[PDB]
Amino acid sequence: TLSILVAHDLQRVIGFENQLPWHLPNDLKHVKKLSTGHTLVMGRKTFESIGKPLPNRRNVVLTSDTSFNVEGVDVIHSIEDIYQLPGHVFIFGGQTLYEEMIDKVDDMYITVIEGKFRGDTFFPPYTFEDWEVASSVEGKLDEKNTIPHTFLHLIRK
Ligand SMILES: NC(=O)C1=CN([C@@H]2O[C@H](COP(=O)(O)OP(=O)(O)OC[C@H]3O[C@@H](n4cnc5c(N)ncnc54)[C@H](OP(=O)(O)O)[C@@H]3O)[C@@H](O)[C@H]2O)C=CC1
Ligand SMILES: COc1cc(-c2cc(C)cc(C)c2)cc([C@@H](C)C#Cc2c(C)nc(N)nc2N)c1
Repeated sequence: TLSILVAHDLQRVIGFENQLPWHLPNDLKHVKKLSTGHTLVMGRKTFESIGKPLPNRRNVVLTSDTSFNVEGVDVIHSIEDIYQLPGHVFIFGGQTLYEEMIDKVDDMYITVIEGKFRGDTFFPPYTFEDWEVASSVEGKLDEKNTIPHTFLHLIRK
């Protein structure tokens, strides 16, 4: 299975200057629960904003750099190598990868942040006329999670 895993706001912002615009601990639990024991595929810039691989799952980084080597990170060099990865594979970022993958994915796991942030990175446009709502669950507000957010699981028509 090939899925997108993404958090984006009301205008589809996903990033500002190598950072997530928002601080949402609930969405990071959701990412852990969802992708533990599986594979995360990310572009080189996404990997570098994080800085280390996330424990307890395959970290796959797409890049053209033949020197690129990091402990605990497998490297791929074309979009086509993604389809050769065994298991449940989550496209984890960033903008350019989503742009390349959005038409090919089975499945989308979207956290909609009900806010409007300044950003420089965006998730590509999409219509619900292409996606069925498998589930929509409101995240719970908090001292720690202070921004409204909804977990969507969309599957392609
Ligand atoms: N929520 C998120 O996922 C977050 C993402 N971002 C940001 O996304 C921003 C914009 O960069 P963006 O390009 O969208 O991010 P990516 O993470 O997708 O990194 C882009 C790089 O991925 C590699 N890549 C993508 N497609 C291919 C391909 N088909 N073949 C070979 N290599 C490929 C290239 O790496 P290379 O040049 O090494 O070959 C490319 O330059 C960055 O500033 C990053 O910080 C910021 C915060 C959060
Ligand atoms: C700038 O710093 C970053 C840190 C992390 C990160 C670091 C640790 C230690 C754990 C976790 C779970 C995430 C991830 C990202 C980027 C790659 C992301 C993301 C993303 C999110 C947060 N939510 C959903 N739903 N999908 C997504 N693709 C950027």
